[PDB]
Amino acid sequence: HWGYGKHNGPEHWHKDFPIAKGERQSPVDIDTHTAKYDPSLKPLSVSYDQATSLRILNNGHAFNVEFDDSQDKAVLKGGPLDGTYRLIQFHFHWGSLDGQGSEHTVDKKKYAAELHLVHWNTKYGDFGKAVQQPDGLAVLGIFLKVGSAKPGLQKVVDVLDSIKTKGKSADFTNFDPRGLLPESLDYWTYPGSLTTPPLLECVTWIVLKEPISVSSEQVLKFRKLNFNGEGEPEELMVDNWRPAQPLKNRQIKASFK
Ligand SMILES: Cc1ccc2c(n1)SCc1cnn(-c3ccc(S(N)(=O)=O)cc3)c1-2
Ligand SMILES: [Zn+2]
Repeated sequence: HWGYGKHNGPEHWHKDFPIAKGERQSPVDIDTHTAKYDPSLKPLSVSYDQATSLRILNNGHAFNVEFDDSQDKAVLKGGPLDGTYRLIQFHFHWGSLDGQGSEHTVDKKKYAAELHLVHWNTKYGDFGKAVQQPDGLAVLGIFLKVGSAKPGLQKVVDVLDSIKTKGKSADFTNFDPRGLLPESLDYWTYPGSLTTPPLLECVTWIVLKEPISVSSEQVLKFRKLNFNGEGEPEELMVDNWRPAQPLKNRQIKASFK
């Protein structure tokens, strides 16, 4: 099965998922000088006040914080989007070292980690249908750098010991994802894909310019998670990121000058 090791990592994925070599794969390098301001883009609308978190799950690749997406409770709208996209889950990608971990890069700079808030277009009725459409998902990407702690991240960090291994989950209600956002909602946007198998080309990427800062202790706790199941030899969950893919026939747009 696919993963992030030498024998099953990103360079192997194309054998089971040929779209890995497609026309709109993610992540990409964001060349800041080549991205163009699009004055027609609208401010993002991030409406998370009624968000209902449910559960946190170690799925063997990352951990997902899952939300109730059976009503319009936490939605993303505006920006490059038409219509309403519901938050289904968030998760992170991160490195074994502070100098790597992000999936998108900025002028080839790698951040320590990257948060993905995953939303699906309500016109398609459910997430499974949405991923089959070119405008099915909107993923809000936020970079993490190591410095001061992020207070809004700590509740996530503290539950990780309870989901150390693949397949473990824990109740995770009443978590407010607003605490993971930076001050500014300035962003870059481009059409892309899921960054793990099945690599479907269904995502409008919205990547925030401003990173959030997390502490060395916070990211160290991410790196104590395991890819393996309980009762299996330990494989630390680190370096669960796909590298930058070719931009091909795409233009990255900026919401800001
Ligand atoms: C282990 C694992 C994780 C995720 C998925 C799957 N398996 S298989 C079914 C499915 C459908 N979408 N999707 C998803 C994949 C990637 C991103 S990201 N990283 O935000 O582009 C968001 C959602 C997954
Ligand atoms: Zn992701």
